[PDB]
Amino acid sequence: QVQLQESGGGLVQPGGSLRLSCAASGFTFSNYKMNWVRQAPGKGLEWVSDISQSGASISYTGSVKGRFTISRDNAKNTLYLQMNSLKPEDTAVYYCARCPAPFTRDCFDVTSTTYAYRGQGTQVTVSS
Amino acid sequence: SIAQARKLVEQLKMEANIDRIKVSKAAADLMAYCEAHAKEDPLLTPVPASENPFR
Amino acid sequence: EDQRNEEKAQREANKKIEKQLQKDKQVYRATHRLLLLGAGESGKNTIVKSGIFETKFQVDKVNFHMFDVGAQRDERRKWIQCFNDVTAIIFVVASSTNRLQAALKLFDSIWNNKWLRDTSVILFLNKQDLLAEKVLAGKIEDYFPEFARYTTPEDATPEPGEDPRVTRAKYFIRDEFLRISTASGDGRHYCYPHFTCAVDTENIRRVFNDCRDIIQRMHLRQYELL
Amino acid sequence: QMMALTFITYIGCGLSSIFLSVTLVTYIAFEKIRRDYPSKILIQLCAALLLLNLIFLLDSWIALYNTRGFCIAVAVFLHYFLLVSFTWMGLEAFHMYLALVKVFNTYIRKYILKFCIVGWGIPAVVVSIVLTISPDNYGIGNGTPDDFCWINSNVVFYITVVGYFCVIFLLNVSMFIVVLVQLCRIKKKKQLGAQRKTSIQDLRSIAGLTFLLGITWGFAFFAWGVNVTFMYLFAIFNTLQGFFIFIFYCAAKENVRKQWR
Amino acid sequence: ELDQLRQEAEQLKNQIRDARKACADATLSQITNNIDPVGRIQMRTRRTLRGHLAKIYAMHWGTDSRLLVSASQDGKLIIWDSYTTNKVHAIPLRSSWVMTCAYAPSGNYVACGGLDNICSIYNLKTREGNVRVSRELAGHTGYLSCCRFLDDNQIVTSSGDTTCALWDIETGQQTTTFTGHTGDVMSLSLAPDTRLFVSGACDASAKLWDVREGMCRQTFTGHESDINAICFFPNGNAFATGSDDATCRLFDLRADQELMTYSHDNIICGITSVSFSKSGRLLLAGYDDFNCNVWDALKADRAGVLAGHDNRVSCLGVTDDGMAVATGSWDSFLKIWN
Ligand SMILES: C[C@]12CC[C@H](O)CC1=CC[C@@H]1[C@@H]2CC[C@]2(C)C(=O)CC[C@@H]12
Repeated sequence: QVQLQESGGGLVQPGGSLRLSCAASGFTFSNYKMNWVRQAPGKGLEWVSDISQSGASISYTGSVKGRFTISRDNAKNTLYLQMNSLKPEDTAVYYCARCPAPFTRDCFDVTSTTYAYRGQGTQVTVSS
Repeated sequence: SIAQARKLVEQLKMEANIDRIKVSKAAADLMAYCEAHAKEDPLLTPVPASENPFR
Repeated sequence: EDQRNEEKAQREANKKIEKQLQKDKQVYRATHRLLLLGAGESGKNTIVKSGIFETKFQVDKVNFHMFDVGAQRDERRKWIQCFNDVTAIIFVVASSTNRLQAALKLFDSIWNNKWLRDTSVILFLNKQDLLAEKVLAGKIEDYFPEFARYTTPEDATPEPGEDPRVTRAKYFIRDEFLRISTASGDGRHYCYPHFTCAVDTENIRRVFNDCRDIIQRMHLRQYELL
Repeated sequence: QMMALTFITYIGCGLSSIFLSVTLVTYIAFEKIRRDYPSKILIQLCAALLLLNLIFLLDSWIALYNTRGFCIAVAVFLHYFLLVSFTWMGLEAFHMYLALVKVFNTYIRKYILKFCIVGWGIPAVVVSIVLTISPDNYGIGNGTPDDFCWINSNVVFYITVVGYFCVIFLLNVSMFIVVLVQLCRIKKKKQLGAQRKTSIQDLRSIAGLTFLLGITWGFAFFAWGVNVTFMYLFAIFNTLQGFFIFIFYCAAKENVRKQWR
Repeated sequence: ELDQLRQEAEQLKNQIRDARKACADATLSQITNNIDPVGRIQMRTRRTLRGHLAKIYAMHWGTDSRLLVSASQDGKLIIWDSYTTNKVHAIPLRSSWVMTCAYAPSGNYVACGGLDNICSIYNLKTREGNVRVSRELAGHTGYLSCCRFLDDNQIVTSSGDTTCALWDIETGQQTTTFTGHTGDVMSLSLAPDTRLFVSGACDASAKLWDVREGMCRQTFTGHESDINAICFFPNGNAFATGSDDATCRLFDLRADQELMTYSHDNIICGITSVSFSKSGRLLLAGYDDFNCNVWDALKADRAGVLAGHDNRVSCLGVTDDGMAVATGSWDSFLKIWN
């Protein structure tokens, strides 16, 4: 079965660094484009960043464009998000999402609630 | 929510209670069914145009 | 004999059904169905003009069917494939969480879909007055860091002329959509962006003109001219 | 020289007949490539051009002048096939108009059937009428040798083959200009910058359109009025018109080549 | 406490995994390693039905294996007589977005549903002689992806609201509701005895229910993407699923496990339709590359190709007697192969 497990991320002082690691099982990692999404308290799922198969098509949302970086290890079947300069307003539950279809430049409904191919997510809180 | 969690866990135990026969036995049963009915499979064995309704 | 009798009856029934079917084909050909899609409920799709909603409207004696999705779940992965044969997808975006980023992601997914690769998109940018009010008042800048480096294009033609800052913001959003549109696909389908203030009746004329251009391009592609 | 003209015409007609037969068998054998109206109109035009070229070759090669009836029949068939080819070029232009100028409400029942009726009936009516006035309008005693079955009245030649072609050519040129204007408008869109850079596909399609609409027949006007080079250009570019139709609408298309493999 | 429940569920999933692993002793390929191959059979397009205007989403064979029904997005429902390539009962639909159609076992009724979230039941035979909407069922909040007639008086439908429903046509009310799917249900298949039915949804899972009370006896998770189509083995002890990850899989009941997967390296398009032959030796799968692959279900080696379409197939079916296979397509053409 498709299983995505996210790890890393707790209490971090503003301006600190964090690393989120998503371990995937039940599918061929290299065939799918990966996504990082987040849900702020009482705000709903929002798209943060995505990376295509074997990288080379990285893209981020504007708010985290200069700070967050996303990478993937197909051999290790892992997805990584490095957050080098945290700010208070990005306190949220972060989810590792796998787009629905393999070998596709488009992928749908990662931010939609009750999405099947999404992890449980980790709380990341930034406060004094 | 929590209700979904308990419903899922209940379904999981109920699914875990059932019993399964060996995979080899099911494979043999499928093979036996395929062999027994192989004669009456028009797609398997080309049928002459005499009794083919789609001549 | 029974067999020739029932064959004759079946043949005449088939002829009657063929007549009715060609009569229905005549109606079906001249309809030009459209799919009215919106990023969210905040977008004013209704004023642009269960399960599915139908709207019939005639422009210059040309029929148009607009289908608005109603009682459906937020996961549009499956049912959107039912709309690969529509004339156009009217994508309405409120230019006023970051809803603009969600609209951009949805537009990218629609544009890059395998079954919608031949479907053209008529992009409408609503909330022009709201965008102007927000720009004049002291959230767009922080959401899009590249907006600082952006400059108003030469062919801005700012007819309202409300401010040289509102035009810059609205054209930045239009260019944000056009980047995806131009980069992803060429020679298969086209994106037509328009600015709408939600207080104008010229939207149906713009849709009519865009549909005319879409069908012209489709016919031109038959000769490989395009 | 006149002698060279005969050789060029024979070579062009042979090549056009061969490659038009190739195009016809390709477009008839594979139904997957003749779904749209332009493909069916192309099939009809290719058939008309193949028949015209074959009958022209037969008339030029054969030398019959002791048989009045056979000469009249050959001349009538040549005239009819020429008129059918002109009418099918005009019908291609009309379809172009119904697809690009008038874009909406263009559906009519039995579109290809009605086009075929017009294209193979109007020339038939014209040839039947000119036969009705007199069957000697087709006997003997364009004509390459002195003795060659063709129209000899010199009056119906202008009305039925020049004026008819003049109207067809006016329609074809007007629609060609319309298509070029719309194409240039599309090329100058400039959505974000340097839009629609010129590539080899666009000029190939333009040349295919030129040969499909029969614009190359315009060289007749200069060739008849004289301009020996223009005469050679006319003969060269209209004798092997079917050859270029095959090149631009059978070999150039990727789907047809895929069907070949 | 939520974390404790998640840990409990994870432990139960692990335990089920070990039970399945202990159950498996030898693969089905090892069992059918000495079986004679089919022999690279070929089937030609016996007939072509060309009455639809828009793409064909679904078709269903009749019980007599002579009449079939097809639904197309031009709002049309046509009952073809395939023997004489004739057509009868061109039923116009209220909503033109039909995505499924079913034929009653008795041959008296026809079902169709779509984006309107409603299943329409049409009476084929009437005193007036004109097909009319016998009843309209609207208990679904999502689009109807599939529907199957149980016994000409009950119908099982699956919708885009992640639910299946067993109805009573007489009273027009939901009798039972089957829930447990995350993603919207894409397909369902009735067991030959009409005591159970399998359902495949947008998640990788497929669930087996029993219509008497509907409590989701078993769940199978082998795929990696949305399960588009599902079909049930003739003996009733197995079923086959096709997903968007360009693979077909053969699960079996009473073992709760995979048996064999059908895939090829040069296949990168999802499965849209799956069906079995009369004896179950052949598995016919419709693809997005406009082709239909016929697999030897016992060896997972491609035995035939049915490349007669121009667009994706989206539906296919095999007759009750197994004489012919009908494939629809998005090019508005139906093809009968034999
Ligand atoms: C080109 C054309 C007319 C068009 C035919 O396709 C080929 C033909 C060969 C002989 C030409 C004639 C045009 C008129 C000519 C040129 C004369 O008056 C002398 C020989 C004649």
